[PDB]
Amino acid sequence: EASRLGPVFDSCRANNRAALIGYLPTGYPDVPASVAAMTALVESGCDIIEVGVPYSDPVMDGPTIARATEAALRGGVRVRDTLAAVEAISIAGGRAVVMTYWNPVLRYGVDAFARDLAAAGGLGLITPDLIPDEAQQWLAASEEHRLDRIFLVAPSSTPERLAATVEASRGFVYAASSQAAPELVGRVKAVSDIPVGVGLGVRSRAQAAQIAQYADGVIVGSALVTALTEGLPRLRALTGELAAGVRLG
Amino acid sequence: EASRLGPVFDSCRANNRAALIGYLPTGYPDVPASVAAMTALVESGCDIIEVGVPYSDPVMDGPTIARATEAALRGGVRVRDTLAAVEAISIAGGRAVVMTYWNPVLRYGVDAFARDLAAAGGLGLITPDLIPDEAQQWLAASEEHRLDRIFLVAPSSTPERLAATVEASRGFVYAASSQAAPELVGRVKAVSDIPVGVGLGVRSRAQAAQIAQYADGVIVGSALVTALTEGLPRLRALTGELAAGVRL
Amino acid sequence: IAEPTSHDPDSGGHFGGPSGWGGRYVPEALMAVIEEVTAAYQKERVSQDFLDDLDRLQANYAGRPSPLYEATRLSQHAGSARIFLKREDLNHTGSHKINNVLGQALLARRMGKTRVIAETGAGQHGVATATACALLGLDCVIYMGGIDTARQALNVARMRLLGAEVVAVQTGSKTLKDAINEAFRDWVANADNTYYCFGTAAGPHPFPTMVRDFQRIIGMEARVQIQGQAGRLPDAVVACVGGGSNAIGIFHAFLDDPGVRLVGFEAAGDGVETGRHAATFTAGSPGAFHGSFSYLLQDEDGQTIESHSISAGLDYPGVGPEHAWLKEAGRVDYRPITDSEAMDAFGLLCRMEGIIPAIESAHAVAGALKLGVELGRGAVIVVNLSGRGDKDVETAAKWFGLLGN
Amino acid sequence: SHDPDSGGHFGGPSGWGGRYVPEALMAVIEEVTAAYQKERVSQDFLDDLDRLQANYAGRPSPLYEATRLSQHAGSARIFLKREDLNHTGSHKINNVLGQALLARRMGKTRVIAETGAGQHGVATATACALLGLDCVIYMGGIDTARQALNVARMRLLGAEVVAVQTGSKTLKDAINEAFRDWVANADNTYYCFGTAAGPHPFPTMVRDFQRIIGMEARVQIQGQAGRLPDAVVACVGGGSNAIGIFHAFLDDPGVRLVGFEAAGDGVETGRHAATFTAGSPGAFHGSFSYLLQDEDGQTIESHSISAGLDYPGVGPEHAWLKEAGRVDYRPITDSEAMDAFGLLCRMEGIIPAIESAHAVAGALKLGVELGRGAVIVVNLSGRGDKDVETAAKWFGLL
Repeated sequence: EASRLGPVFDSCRANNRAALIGYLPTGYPDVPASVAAMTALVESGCDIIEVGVPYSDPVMDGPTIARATEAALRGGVRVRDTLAAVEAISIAGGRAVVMTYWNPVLRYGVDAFARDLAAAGGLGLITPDLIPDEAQQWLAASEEHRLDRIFLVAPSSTPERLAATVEASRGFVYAASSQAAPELVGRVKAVSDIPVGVGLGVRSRAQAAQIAQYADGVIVGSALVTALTEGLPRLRALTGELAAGVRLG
Repeated sequence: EASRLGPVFDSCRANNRAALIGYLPTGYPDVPASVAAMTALVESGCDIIEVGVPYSDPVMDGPTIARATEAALRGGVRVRDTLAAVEAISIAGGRAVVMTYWNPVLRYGVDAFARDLAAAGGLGLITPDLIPDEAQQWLAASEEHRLDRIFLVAPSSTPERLAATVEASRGFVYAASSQAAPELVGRVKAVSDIPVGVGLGVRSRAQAAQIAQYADGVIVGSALVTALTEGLPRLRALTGELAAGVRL
Repeated sequence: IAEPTSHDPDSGGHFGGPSGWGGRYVPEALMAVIEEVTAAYQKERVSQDFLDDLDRLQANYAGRPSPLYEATRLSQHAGSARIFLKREDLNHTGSHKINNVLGQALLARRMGKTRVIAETGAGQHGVATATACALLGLDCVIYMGGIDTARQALNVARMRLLGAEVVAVQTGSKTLKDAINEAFRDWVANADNTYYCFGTAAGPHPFPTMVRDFQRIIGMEARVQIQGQAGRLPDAVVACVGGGSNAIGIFHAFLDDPGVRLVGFEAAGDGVETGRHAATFTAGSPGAFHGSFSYLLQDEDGQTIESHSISAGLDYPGVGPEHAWLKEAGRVDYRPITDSEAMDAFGLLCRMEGIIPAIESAHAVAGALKLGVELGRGAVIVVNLSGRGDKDVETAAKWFGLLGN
Repeated sequence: SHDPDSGGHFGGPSGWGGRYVPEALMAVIEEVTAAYQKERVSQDFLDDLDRLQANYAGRPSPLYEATRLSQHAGSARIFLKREDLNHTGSHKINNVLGQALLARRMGKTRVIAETGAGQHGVATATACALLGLDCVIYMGGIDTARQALNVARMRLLGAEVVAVQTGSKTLKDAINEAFRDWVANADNTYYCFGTAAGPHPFPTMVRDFQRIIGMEARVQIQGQAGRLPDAVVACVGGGSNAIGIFHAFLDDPGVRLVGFEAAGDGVETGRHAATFTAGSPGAFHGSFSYLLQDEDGQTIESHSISAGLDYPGVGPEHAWLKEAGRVDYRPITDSEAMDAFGLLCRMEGIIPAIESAHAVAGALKLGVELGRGAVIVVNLSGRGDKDVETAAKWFGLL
């Protein structure tokens, strides 16, 4: 059976481009403004929106996203506001997945969160601190409620672990990172036809274009947050530049 | 063979009184002023003068004397200044003994110090931190240079140690301290006929009279230094009161 | 000798079944280095030459065994029970943490790693790690929150005298949280030459098991000593619980003694009803935190609640997963002790026995006094005295009005 | 054989030691001496002390071969005897446990003691709390005003602390006030003297309580190294830690014994505490020994970056051993001590007392002298937690 995000990538590869995948955290700079920001990403040409659930103890995150998530939490942001942002994105004709650390999902109830994300129009979950080894409950919830499940791979991932991570993913596999990124994408292609999204601190049209030569999706987050902090117009302009970068034809 | 201070205590007990024994430290507030004060003690009626050698670590002394010896050391007082003080007292017709902690004596040389104290007219040594147990060199030099040796006893002294300390003493024994002084004195009395001097921080005429009732010598130190600090004329006056106290 | 594996987790790090407590709730970016360390430790923990090396440093350098001291002058305050103090306060560096960093620094060297990193709150684990690194000639980098570094000038200075670099983290809240974040990032970038010295019996597998293994010695020694002095096994063995290393270390040797009660004492701060506490078991619930599934203090969304205690070392919103298992299994009871109960016990131990304990350790003493009343006259209670209180003299002096204003 | 005569004299007619004290103190000094003579041969006393040493103080302390120092010591083998690991952080615990037990056997309910920067006072307060004795520590006012945390330790332990404003307002005058208190309170008070000096019986008693260091060290070095050491060394203030480690080796004729004393800015500068190197014989605090004194015999002000080695006297048993040719005493400067402090931190992760760092510095020099493979046992008398701030200023880490 087909992934939820499969048709977006099928459609992108038919237009000789990569999908633009845009991250923003719920509640930055507050809940309404973040929703207006995520809506604007859909209007400016983001194929997929990663809706970030701010978390008190993020391990993976650089300063830009960390300062933003801390601000979001100071503002009183709730996990259910992420579900509201997903509804809004779906209403605007966008395609939304949720990116979250695992404890909020555990606290919610894993089956419950998958049910409520699906009901909100969410298409999947990105799990940066959930590896397949701990993902039994999530895989059952993912199958039950038809959600894509995007695990991460890294340059240091062993052959055995790259294979298991790719085999357990649905929709795309997130290749998080000079020549490290194409080599990693190459290693994924050797064992699977699954779409690979690449994150690489993308800040410009030229960087998006480089990544779009070898990857199925170009993931961007920090630079969107930096843009949003300036204002909504700046975010629109950057997204347009990035959308032109993902197109090769 | 009799003691050097022997005839002073004879003369006192013949005149129906205790000896007035006055202490001052050399160099307080400077050397010349200290000597003039000791000279004024002789002129005001002190029977025996105790010339104090200032020492950096005087454990038996209270704060009045300690602060004065501290001041004297800050002013550069030397052990030789004490020997000059003894000489001036002797020429003025007075009776001087030296009170000193033992290390200055060791540094001088025990025999040499005894020699030079004898040559200055000095009649004895009072040794607040020399017990008979360590006094072998002192006993030899004492006999050789004909100086009296005034050891201290205390309320706490055992009968054995009191007897040994009194036995090793010549001239007088210093009983240093409720009813503790007269009992201490009484215990010396029950084993020897050596004169006894009593220090009880005497401040006044009435206090000195109270002590001359049982003791052969009334020792006064702290009050003399406090009087001197006020002025030489206050010292003379106080010394006159204490001399009138011992004749009662 | 390689000690038995009956209480060990599965190969995934799980206690109590293949999806129970512990595990590895970490990013795939950390898994290469986590697996390298895991394979290294599996080899070395059954190597007699590794255990001889560690034993030799434990004996001659650190001063093991630590003695067991019957604090007879506490008895009247513990219902006439008998309180025996396992004296980790006398170890080199002044706590049980030295046991851990000796093991890990030896392991780092066995792995060919030239550099060790770690993080610290008030400074104890930072000083311990820098100590072991100076010993073994390893380059040492300690990450420490900007707010902690400005407040701990002498611990930073200790670390630097020991040859370590101290990196003051000035981003975010400038606390422990931010230092952990920088340490984990350094590890990933420098994995080829760098070993990460975990501070407690928590984190992803293999750290809860490894740290506990290096602390097992406490309980091993104590079980022999108490039978020596009391003539029998104790009625209870107790310890304070932060992440859980000292507690698990003293408990382990008593696990199969079913007559021995095991009690861990956690920081209740101003009181468990006040929301200013670190009473993970008493007020927290199951969740993933810092690499393991265990108990934590968390709000209705799963966000970490900020904890408070008068002691730095117990001021932790989580707990090691092995403790979670032992709680679920009914084997160990976990109980709250307030700032005030701890400080009263600190003061008492000073006056009665002349031992100035760590404020952390004072939570266990306070606990032990209460358990003494429960169990009554003649009951035999072993208490882990996890550290000395030199570091706490200023806090205690302010508490008891000894510094004026 | 190494003991003094009944009056406290070592070496016959040279007369090291003795009792150069006022008669006012002799009743109580004879009382302690009699009690020490009875208890030193009583099996109950020695058992009680051995039990406290093991279970309470953490004895034996280990002997650690500091292999990372070796390259800095001519490739000699430096073994550190780890008194830094005792309860309270130094060798002083050995002395106070013994004296405190004695005080309780004597029926005394109150213990007094003097302290400089606070180490002996903390140790004494510790033993008194353990044993239920009332404790009063005398400390010079210059010291209390800059050791606020050590005062607080003492108070936490239940001791009273008296700031002394008489004389210099430092160690020697706290000592002076403690002797005055003992006189007035001798019926119920025991004076816990803090080093191997003072009138008999203290040099001998303090030494006997510190002998355990050397007895352990002798056994441990033979065990680890296979032979007696080439040298045993220690820092020397009043002399307690040094005499404790040396004693067990006095009759081993191939074992060199070296005591290192504080040279401050240097012996030729006048700012030192080099009692044997620059002092001379004299009576001080009840003992005929070497003393820093001027030419009338007044006590000279001493200086060291280390407050523990800043005592103008030295114990009479060391004066005897110097005269016999058995022990050599050598100066170590502030600079040498601090370089050794840093090196020990960096090389072994051991933060030594600055006192103890004088010994380590001396061992590094002795290693270069004796050569590769020589075995040097060093008494590491204390931990350096108390000295971190001083060391941090020295190295510009603040």
